[PDB]
Amino acid sequence: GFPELKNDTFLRAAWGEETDYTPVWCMRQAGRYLPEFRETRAAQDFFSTCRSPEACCELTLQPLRRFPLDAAIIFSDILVVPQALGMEVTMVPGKGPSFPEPLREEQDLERLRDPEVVASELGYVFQAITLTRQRLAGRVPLIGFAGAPWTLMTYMVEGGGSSTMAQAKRWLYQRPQASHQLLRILTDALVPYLVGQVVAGAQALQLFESHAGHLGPQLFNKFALPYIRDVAKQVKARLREAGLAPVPMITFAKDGHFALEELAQAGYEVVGLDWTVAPKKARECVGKTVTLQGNLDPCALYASEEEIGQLVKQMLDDFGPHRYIANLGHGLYPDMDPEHVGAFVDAVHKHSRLLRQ
Amino acid sequence: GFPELKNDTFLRAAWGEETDYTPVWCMRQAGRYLPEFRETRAAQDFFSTCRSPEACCELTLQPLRRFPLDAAIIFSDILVVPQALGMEVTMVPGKGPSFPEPLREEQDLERLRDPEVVASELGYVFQAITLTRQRLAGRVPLIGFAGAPWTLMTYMVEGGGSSTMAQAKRWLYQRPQASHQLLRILTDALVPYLVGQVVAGAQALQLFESHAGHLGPQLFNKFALPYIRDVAKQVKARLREAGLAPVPMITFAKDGHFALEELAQAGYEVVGLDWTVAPKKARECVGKTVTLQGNLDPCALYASEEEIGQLVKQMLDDFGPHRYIANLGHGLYPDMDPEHVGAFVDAVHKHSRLLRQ
Repeated sequence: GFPELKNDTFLRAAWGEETDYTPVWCMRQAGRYLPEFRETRAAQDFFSTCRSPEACCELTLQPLRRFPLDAAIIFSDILVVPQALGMEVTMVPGKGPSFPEPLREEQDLERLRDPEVVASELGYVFQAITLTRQRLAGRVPLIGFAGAPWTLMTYMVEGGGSSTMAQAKRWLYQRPQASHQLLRILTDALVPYLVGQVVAGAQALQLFESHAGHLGPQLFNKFALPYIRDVAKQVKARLREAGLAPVPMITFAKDGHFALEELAQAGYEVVGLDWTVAPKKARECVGKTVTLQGNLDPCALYASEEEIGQLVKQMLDDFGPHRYIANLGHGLYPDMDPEHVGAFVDAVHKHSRLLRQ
Repeated sequence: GFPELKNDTFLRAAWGEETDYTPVWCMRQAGRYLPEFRETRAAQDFFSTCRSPEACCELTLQPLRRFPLDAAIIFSDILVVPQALGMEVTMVPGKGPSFPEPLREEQDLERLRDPEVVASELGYVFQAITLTRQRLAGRVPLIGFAGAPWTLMTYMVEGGGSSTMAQAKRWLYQRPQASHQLLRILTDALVPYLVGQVVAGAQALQLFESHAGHLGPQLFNKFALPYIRDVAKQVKARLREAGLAPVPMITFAKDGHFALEELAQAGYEVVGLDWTVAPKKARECVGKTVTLQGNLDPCALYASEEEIGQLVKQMLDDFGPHRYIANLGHGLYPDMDPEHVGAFVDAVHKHSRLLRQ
């Protein structure tokens, strides 16, 4: 019972269909690079201006007021899942995302909630999704999301960011059983969470495996890939059994060049790419079935609007007009110019039409 | 006038020749994972126990006393070059490597020394190399090293580590001219420094492009690759003109999967690989001319000695007995077990012989 979708270009491209132009959106489009974002977020702490449906809806809508983006992504945080699982977060302005008491011993898994009860703990996200879907009034599709099991595990074990994931990877090598146990707990929580996002109104889903690069092919296929496959399989099944139509699912593995081939067979309609993988080579790895997403170096936006136009033109030529959704290789950075983001969006639309006409 | 080399396996493998077994060494073999390393380094600050020839020689020799490594690498720091260029470092125990006053404006380049005078500022490194070469008494070859121009630039602009290199990459996009100027200054300083290391006794050289991954193919070919090529070209030329025999040169580009093909044509005998690139695929990218180096996930050493043996066996099978030097995909970590490092070394020797016999 939601408004009928007016612009569905992003969805058609996601399913592999031909479109009049290439649809585009930006990871972190609702982010600190927007002055209005900082003001709204300054209402209260992170997990308060995030637990408010109206606040998330407003943040989600802000970028769409500045740029004709072909999709909106619900504003939230990947860390909401580990939190709903029972872990305490202490979001500070300096460090940012942080778990003061990380998982380090196998025994630490005992403090986690049964993954079956996580969806009920994340009701505020569902409310924000329904509210945003209503307010968007069918302008463009609404993307729902969550972090992949491995990536969520790294935050839970490391306690935050890391340039090596040494503690998390030590778990994989020294505690393989406990690692699989944690990864399964995360999977069993993500499935009902993602299904709930669609029930609440999400029209597409993206699984963020932001810390894929720290693993090599072998560890990835052993600890990340199985669960990435399981998420898509179980979400699709539960949606069908509930009488709902499955939505297109995207798998983004940052620094996951080595896993592109497996990811194209993981049960996702779209495979997101970071900027280090050449578009043509990515096309080779994935095949001709799946849709590819993104890829411009987010830092490319520091260049002039004219230079951004040329970089976008070159990117579109490599990807080709078929099975492609434009985006950056990673999320927008806090110090980027909103005007340069607009130039990126406008360039994709302009050149994608010229590439067709 | 140095001792004649007894075990030259690493050098023969470096030039592409067949060997009785696969030679092996570890990046950071002289590192905090060794108790004896912490004690020696605790003599004074970083740039004091580093400016002492006897101290560096001792640190270089420590790992060789524990393991039958096929090469030794002089103990030093990649940051010695920017320092010799005129930048002040404030090495603290918490943060580690740091420039309190980083380069941020083009005008900041004016405080740097003429690259022609850098080698004279790095005499202590040359003294340590000669001393180590003498004390090694020809047991195994001595590797000299330096950081690549782009990687050195990131430290100079960022002021230290970074997960995005946003400031350094902003220089590439907004200040392309100043970026090329800085990269050229770094190249003109590295050449005489590396040549001096060989004159002092280095038998091989490795250029560390540790921050290659932050750049995509386009930026890499524009700002990193040209200078990487220039270093090898000019070092070889200066060595020949001085009557010395050029030494085998290694190019290590961490997270540089996208540049393996160009790197194999950059004028280096060896191309070092991080653990995310599958050996067979790396072989495809580089060709059949160059020698490949390393690759085991340093974190693999957290696994049991028996498991490490199996992981090593699998790695050697993928690489094959020809044109290969075993090593890790990156430097050893501070919390790793010296006994596990020994197991890595022993496994390479054992399995490489079985792979031949």
